[PDB]
This record gives sequence, C-alpha cells and structure tokens, in this order.
Amino acid sequence: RLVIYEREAPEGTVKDIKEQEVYMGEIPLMTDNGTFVINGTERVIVSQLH
Amino acid sequence: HARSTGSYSLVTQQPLGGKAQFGGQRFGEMEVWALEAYGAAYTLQEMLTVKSDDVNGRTKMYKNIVDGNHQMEPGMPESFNVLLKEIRSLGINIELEDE
Amino acid sequence: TPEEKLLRAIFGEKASDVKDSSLRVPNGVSGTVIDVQVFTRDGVEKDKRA
Amino acid sequence: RVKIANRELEANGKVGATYSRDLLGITKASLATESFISAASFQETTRVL
Amino acid sequence: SQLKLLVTRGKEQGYLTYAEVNDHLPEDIVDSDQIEDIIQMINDMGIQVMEEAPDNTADEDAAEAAAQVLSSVESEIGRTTDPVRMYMREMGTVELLTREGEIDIAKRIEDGINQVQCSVAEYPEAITYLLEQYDRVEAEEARLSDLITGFVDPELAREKFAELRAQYVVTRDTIHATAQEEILKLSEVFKQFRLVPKQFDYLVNSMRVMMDRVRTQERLIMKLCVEQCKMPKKNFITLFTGNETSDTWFNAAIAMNKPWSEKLHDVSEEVHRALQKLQQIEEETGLTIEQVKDINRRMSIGEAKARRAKKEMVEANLRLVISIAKKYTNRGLQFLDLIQEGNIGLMKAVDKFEYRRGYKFSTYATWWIRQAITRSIADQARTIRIPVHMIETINKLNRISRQMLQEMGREPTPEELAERMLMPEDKIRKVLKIAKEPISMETPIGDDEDSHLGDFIEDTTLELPLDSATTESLRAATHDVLAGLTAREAKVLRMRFGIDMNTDYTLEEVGKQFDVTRERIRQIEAKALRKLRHPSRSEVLRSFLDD
Amino acid sequence: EEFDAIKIALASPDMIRSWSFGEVKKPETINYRTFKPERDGLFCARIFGPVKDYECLCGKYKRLKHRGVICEKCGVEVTQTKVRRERMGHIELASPTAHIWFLKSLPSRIGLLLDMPLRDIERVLYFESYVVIEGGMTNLERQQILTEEQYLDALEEFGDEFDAKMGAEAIQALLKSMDLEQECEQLREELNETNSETKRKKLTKRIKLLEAFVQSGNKPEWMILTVLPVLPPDLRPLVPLDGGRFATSDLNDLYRRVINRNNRLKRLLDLAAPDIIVRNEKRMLQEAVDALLDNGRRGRAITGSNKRPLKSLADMIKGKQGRFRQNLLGKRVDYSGRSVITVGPYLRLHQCGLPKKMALELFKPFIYGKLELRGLATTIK
Ligand SMILES: [Zn+2]
Repeated sequence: RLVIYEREAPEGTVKDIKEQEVYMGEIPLMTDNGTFVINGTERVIVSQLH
Repeated sequence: HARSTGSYSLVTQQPLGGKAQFGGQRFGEMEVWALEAYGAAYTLQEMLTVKSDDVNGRTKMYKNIVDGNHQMEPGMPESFNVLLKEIRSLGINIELEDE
Repeated sequence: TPEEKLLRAIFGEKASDVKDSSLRVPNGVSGTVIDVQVFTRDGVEKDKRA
Repeated sequence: RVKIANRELEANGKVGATYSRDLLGITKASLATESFISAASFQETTRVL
Repeated sequence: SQLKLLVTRGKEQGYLTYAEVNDHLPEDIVDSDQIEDIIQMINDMGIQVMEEAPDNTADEDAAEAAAQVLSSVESEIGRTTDPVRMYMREMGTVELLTREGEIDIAKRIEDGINQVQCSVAEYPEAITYLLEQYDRVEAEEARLSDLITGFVDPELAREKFAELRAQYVVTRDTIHATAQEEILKLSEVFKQFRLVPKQFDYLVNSMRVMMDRVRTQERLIMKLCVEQCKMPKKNFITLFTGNETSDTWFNAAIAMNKPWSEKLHDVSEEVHRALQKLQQIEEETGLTIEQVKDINRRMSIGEAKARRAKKEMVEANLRLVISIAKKYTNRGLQFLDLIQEGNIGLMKAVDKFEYRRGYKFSTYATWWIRQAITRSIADQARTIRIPVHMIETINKLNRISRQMLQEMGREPTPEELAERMLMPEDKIRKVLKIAKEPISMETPIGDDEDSHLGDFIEDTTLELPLDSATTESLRAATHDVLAGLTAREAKVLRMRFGIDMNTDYTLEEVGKQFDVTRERIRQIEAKALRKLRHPSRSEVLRSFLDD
Repeated sequence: EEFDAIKIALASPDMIRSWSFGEVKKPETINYRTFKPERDGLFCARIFGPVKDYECLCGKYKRLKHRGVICEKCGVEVTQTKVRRERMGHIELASPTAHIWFLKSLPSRIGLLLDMPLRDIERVLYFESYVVIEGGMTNLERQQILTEEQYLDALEEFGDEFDAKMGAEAIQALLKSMDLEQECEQLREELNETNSETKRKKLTKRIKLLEAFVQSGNKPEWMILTVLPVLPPDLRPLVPLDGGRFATSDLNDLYRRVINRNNRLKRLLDLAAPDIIVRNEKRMLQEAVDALLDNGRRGRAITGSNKRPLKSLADMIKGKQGRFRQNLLGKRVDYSGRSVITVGPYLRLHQCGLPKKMALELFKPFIYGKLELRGLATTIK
C-alpha cells in the first residue's frame, strides 16, 4: 500500500494511497511428507542445531 | 569398473571418462612410494609417462601393443610441460640443458 | 585424408555429412524400456511418436 | 661436501676443516636440498622458486 | 617492543588467538587492510598459525626479517594499501569546490588556447600547410569539413581560404614597415577561424618540429662551443643573445682573444653549418630565431597554464566522479576501473566546456561521466565482447522481463516477449542464448574427493587410438596394394592421390610430367580402378571399410 | 632429447620477447557470434597458431602439404593445432612493474639486493613517497626517500643533478644504476675496518648474497617486469559447454584485466592527463599484475563473480591441488580397474581371480594384437 504524505505535513492529510498487489518469489510448498520438489527431484531440508 | 583407453582431459592430457568415472584409478602418491620401495622403476616410468600422460607415448604404446611388441617409448609428461609453461609465464626462465 | 581418399575412390562409397551420436545404452546394463517420454521445445513440429 | 673436500685435501698435504656435526628435525632436515624440483613438491613452492 | 613481546610469547607458546594479537596491537592501527597486513606478517613468519581459539611441524627460516618489519611498523605505521583508499586519500587533499571561479579557470584556459592560436597565426609553415591543403582538398582528395571543423556552407569556406591567400600574399610578398600591419590584419582574420582537433594537432606538430630543431641546433652550437670548446656561459650569453642568426658572433668570436675563442678554430665550419641551417629554418618561416623561440615559449606557457587548469578542475571534480561511479558497482567491472573511466570522460568534459553556453559544470559533466562509464561497461566487461546495441537489446529484455514477471504474474515466455518487444521473435531467442557469462572453469563441485569443474571437461580434438592404429595399418596395406602395380600404374595412382607425397595432383600436372593430359592417363586410371575393384584382390581393402 | 639437468634464471625482457609469438593488444577473446577467436586478443590465430589442424583461420589454405605457410589474410601458420599449446605472448607494458614474488617473499629480494627497508620500497612503488636515485654530491645520499613537499623543495635546492623518481621506474633506476662489485669491495672494507660481530655478521650475509647474485647469470633490473608473458591459449581454455555457456578458466579474466589497464594507461599517457590520474592507473596496473602472478600476498584477492578468490598463476603451481603435487605425482592411469573383492580360498597365494569382463576390458590392446596375429580377424576394426 504505497502511501504518500503531503509536504508541509509530518502526518498531514494523505494525498495518495495507491493499493496494488505485487508478486514476489515462489516459495516451494511442502508435500504431505515434508519433502519439497525443487527441480523434479524430491529434496529434504535437514533441521539445523546452533 | 575397468578402463583401457577412454576419453581424456582437456587441460592436461590425462585420463578422464565420466560414465562410471570411466577413467583409471588414481595412481596417487603413496603408490609411487610403494613402487620406489621395490626396486621397480620401469613400471613407475610407464605408470606416469606411457599409460597416463605423454600424448605420443600412449598412442605409440597402443600401436606397439596391437603389433605385438611390448616396448615403450616414453618421452616426457604433458603435466610437466604445463608446469614449464606456467612457471615460464611468470618471469622465471626455466629451461632444460641439452647434452 | 590421403589413401582413405584413394579408398573412397576405389569403392565410390559416399562419405556422409552426418555424425552418429545416438543415445546408446550404458555398457553393461540389461533391461526393459518401460517408458519413453518426449519433451519438446515449442518451436519444433512434434514428430510422429510424440 | 665438507667431508669429500677436506678428505681429499688431507689426501694431499694441506689441512681440512674441523667441523662440529649438527642434528636437525626431519621437517628441518628435509627442508634443505640441493635440487629444487624435489624441494618444491613439498615445501612452500613460492619460496623455493 | 610490545609486538616483539607478542613474538616471544608466540615462540614460547607456538600459536596465538585473535584476542591475543588483537590485544598486543599498537593502540591506533585499526585499518582492516592494515590489520591483515600485520596479521599476515605475524602468521607467515612463524608463529603459525594465528589459530582462532586453540588449544605438526612448521617450516620457515626468514622470521627475523618479518619480526623487523613488525617492530618497524609499530611506531610509524605502514599507513595504507588497497589502492582504492590510496586514491581516496590522494584526491581528498583538494579544496573540493570551485564556486563561481570555474569561469576564472576557464578564462585561464581560453588564455592558453587563444595564445597558441595567435602564435599559430604568426606561424608560416602551418599557414602554408593550410593553403596547400586548400589546393589538395579542392582536388577531390578531401572534404572541406575535414581540413576544418567549421569556423565560428564550405563555399563560404572556400572564399574564406581565398581571403587567406589574399591576406598572405599581401603580408608575405612585401618583405617591416607595412609587413607588420599585414600580419596584424592576418591576425584579425585568423583569430576567428576554427580548426579540427587534428588540424591544430598538425599545427603543434610542425611547431614541435620547429622547437626541436631549434633546440637540437642549440646543442650543435653549445656542445660545439660551450661544452666542446671550454666555452663558459658568460662569453657565450655575451654573444648568443643579440645576433643568434648571423655568423658574426662565432667566427668573429674565435678571434676574440678568448679561452674558448682560441680553441674554436677546429669547430668553425660545424658552427657555420649550425647557424646556416638556423637561417634555413628561418627561410622556412621568415622571422628571427628569437621570434620563433619567444612565440612558441608563449605557446608553451599558455599551454602549461591550460594543462594546469585541466588538472585543477578535474581534481576538483574527482569527488563528483566517485559519487557517480559508486552507482554501477555490480555491472561486472571493478570499482577503480569505473572511477578511472569516469576520470577520462571528465577529462573530455573539461576539454569542451564553455561558459558562454550558460550551463553549470556539475550538471553538465555528470552526463559525460555517465556516458563514458556506460560505454566502458558495454565494451570491456563481458568476457566474450559483444557490440553496443546488442547490449541495448539485453537491457531491453531485462526491463521488459521484470515488468512482465509481475504483469502476467507467473513468468514470461519467448513467444510473449516476441510481442511485447516488437522484435522478430527469434532475435529474442538468440539474444537470450548469448547474453550469459562464462563459468569460472575452476568452479568447485565439492560433491567428490576434491575436484574443479575444469577437471571434468573432456577432450574432442584427440583421435581414438583405434583410429591411429587403423590409419597406420591401412597405410601399410595400401603400400602393399600399390606394390601390386607398375611404375606408370603405381606412380600415377599415388600422384593422383595423397599417397606418401605432397599435395595431390590433377590431370594437368600429372599428364604434364607423364607427357599426356588426355584420355590416356584417364584410361590408365580407369583400368587401375578396374583391376583394384576386381574382387579376390581387394577383399582386405573392402575389409577396411567396416560398416 | 635425453637432455640434462634443468637450469633456471630470471626473465630477460629480451628473453620474454624471443619466447613470444606476437604482442597481445586487446582483451577480446572470441567473437560471440561465429566462435572463431578475435585478433588479436588473449586468444588468437596469427599469434598462438591455428585452431583447426592445418587450416588457416579464414580458410584460404587447408591442406597438409601447405604447412609452413602463413596466410596472407591473417598470417596463421598452417600447422597442427597442438602448437596452440606451446606458444606465449608478451605484453609490452607501458609502465614498468615490480614482480610480486621478488617483492613479497620475506625477505624482499629487491629489498636486500638494494639494502633498503621493505617499507620504503612499498612507499616508492605505490606513490606515497618519492625516492632519490644518484642524488649527486649536493646534499643527499642515494636511497634517501622523500615526500611531496620534500621533493618539490629539493627541486629548488638543485634544479639539475637532482634525480628523484617514484614508482616502478624509480626502483628500476635504483637497480640498474646500482653496480654490484662496487658493493662487494665496499663490503670487504666494512668487514676489515668495522668491528662488531653483528655488524660484520650481516656484512658477510649481504656480501655472500651479492657476490652470489653476480656469480649467478642474472642482472639487477630483471626483477622489474617490463614484459609480462601470457600463458598459451590451451592451458587456460574457453571450452564450449553444451548450451552456449562457455566454461572459461580464470587466467583469462586476470589477463583481460591487466590488458585493459595497460591499454587505458597508454591512452592516459598519450592525452597528457594530470598526475593523480596516471598514478591511480599505475597503482591499478600494479595490483592487476600482482593479482595475476599470485592473487595473494597483497591483501585481498580480486575475487571473481563468485565470492571465490579467483585462481592465478602461482596459485596453479602452489597448493596440494596444483600441478606439482596434484597432477605431477598422483595422476590417473590408463589400463586399470577396480572392484569389490571376495575370498576364494581355492587359489595359491601367487594368483588372484579376475572377472571375465574386467579381464576383457583391461587387456583389449593385447587381445586385438593376438587376434590380428593369429589371423582370426582381418583388420583391427
Ligand atoms: Zn588467413
């Protein structure tokens, strides 16, 4: 939601709120078995310990 | 796995095969220590001059093997020739005396 | 080359312009071709088997 | 080197060189070599070169 | 001493930690480049290794010099390396504004250029050169726009050079009383022309010939009088300045009861030659040697001031160049390459700026800097160089691919870029095949013992040694088959092909040395192929055609 | 060629010219469209020999017999493409440049050959601080370093007989202006008159070094590269990987960088640009070279488009993966095999089993020979 406030205004009256939906990335979903599929092959992300 | 004459590398004329590492077993360093421990030195010379690198040595070895004359004509390893070139690109004039 | 050329002269066998590179089975396996899939760039006319 | 040199010199009439032997670690006794294509296999290559 | 206490604890312990070395550092030197310099001096000497939080042999014999370098870098630092920072230091020493005095510096530059052009207007050889070039150019051997890039319609230009011929005939063929005024009018007219850069280049070139000839005859007069003849500067300046042209200050000098004069007897005719070629160059121009030397020294000093104005303004604007070059830092080209390319573009900007156009300088020169760095990023960044507008197409595809990647939501297809971009639907494919970098052939594919990707790239120039053996075996076999023919037969069939000789031969040379280029050797050949194609003979030869 | 020992010495600029086969002049590598190599870039045809066996680049001469001829179109010697593996190219550097091995090996070879602290030399190269060379019997010694104001003052002190450089030209002047046997005799004096065991100890140390250097065949000014050689074009390849992605080695990158900056520096010098510009350029070229010869020893690898500190010449001999240890001792081996083992007690301890298939693939050449000898098959095919 891109808002632009007016100059001569810290939080003075808003002059535009152009609300548009933007794409970003493709999060590889999880299969029912906790095994993603990244390039055709079934891959698994091992838990880390730090 | 077994490999008699497969493909070869591109920077150093060594064996390199792919298919199931279709290339010779790594005749590493400790094996060279082994052969020097025995007095055997011909087998070493051909283990890294005829069978492996010297890109005229190997084809002459194959011509000899097919023509039933188990000789060998070694030459000089292509890896050491690459080493001469890589030392010489640096300003280090390495040459081989001839006598 | 040399005498290879003499040979082609001797038997007139047209030396082909094409180089064989067919996908031949790896030396050793012995199997049953259970399933053939043919992906195609969509800039080519799909052949008969596809 | 010293033993051949002063041994031949004592073979002639002159006198050699009284030397006091040393003892070196193997990583330090392999560190000195007449030949460098050997000594560049395992040492730091840049310094030998 | 303190870092040397570090070294003694390292000799005793045999290792360190970053807390240790970070604790024994001199209490101001926290340059990460400098920190690495000292850390490498500490490590590489042995102590080895610096060992972050320990808890095997070591090889080194030159630790004493390293220790000395450390104990020297303690008090007075080994200040800076990493030449980006060296350049930052060396350009930051500037009063980094030229506020409304830029036009003063440009006043200075106009001074230099105008002095050199006026001196040129004093110069005979270049005026004669432009007259001779007027003749040649009028001979269809050149454009009227190449000899001159306009003045302040080259037919007007032709009447202009005709005006030059008029002024120069009146000014030259009256050789003092009025000739000076003639040069004055020629001055007033040539001060308003305008030359191509390489035109003033050749102007300066013949003038540099002039100054170099004059200085070399200076050597011919001095090293034949001053150095060769013990001639001091007193009696030499007494007699050089004042004539410098006629031979009245040398051979009259030899008879002057002087030390040098009593020895110049054996340097007489060479000095006569010196002054004679001197007056010969004069003939090439028509003025005294001192006029030439003063004129081109005025030229050289205006030129020095002009170069100096160049240096000064550009070192004022290097801050501008760095700020602007920061913006392209991942085009695939190093920071300092970008900043130097920008400096060159800045130099061209200072080359052709005028205050009589009203621009301000930063807003003006930003464009030149950016355009030059863009030309650079196009021309010498990609390994396999590709032309400029090709990169244009690549940047077009990238902009439109970002835009289509969210306009259509999922991701674009070449069939669709071939209609957003109005390109022919196939240049997009080829551009998308070409525009990618090459992989660093020593890339680690750690998936194995330890390899680099160059270690797998197989070969394809080699011949399979089966092929080598077959070729040799067939050389031998064909040798035997040619043993199955006659001198005419075997020699003709060899020479007809590449058999054990040099490059093959056709019927011309063949029938030449065989005396018949006709159906004669044709019948020989055809019957040869007849007997050879005869089975029970060529069965082995057909066996060499395995298939 | 059963030759001899190996000899090694320094790189005579005449030597590096006579090795070469034609100047490199441009950072182009190939043509992006018809994948022949540009002329005359890091790759080439008129320099490093042809691409295709016994074919010119342009294609004018294409036969085995024509070898020895250089084309009239692009001067490419019709000669085996494996000559593309043994040629070298000089780069006629515009500004002289110091060889990093001989300046960062601890000691400085240039240092203790000049008898000068390493800090002052890295001053004189990187252009922090002028250095006098043969300052005359006026006020100054020889090695005396200076600074900006100090030099610009001393010019006033003596207009002439005042010889102060800075940059690789400075070190090279110091080296060539040096003469060694004078230092040998002065060192013999210092061993005679001066008497303190550390003093005449390092006296013998430096005198041994200097007379050993003169006993060598070398010279002094060969430690300053005037002519850098380029490795050939087939030890630093540009393979076509299947798919347009070319997989180049990294020396192509390094050479292309050093050649870029050499070109640009020649261009700067021609324009008569101001001094800070040329100084930054000579620093940039010095670091490009110092990355080319080692990519190390100098503070930061000029890392490639990875985060990988990109590999370089002394990095292709160094390390357990370099040519010495990794491929000049432990190489692969034709005619071998390997497999899972088993027991088989039915043997005698001088003989092992060996599978039929592995036997037939190890001993292919001997088998071929035995077959065509016994006549059971006409030819090797
Ligand atoms: Zn050609």
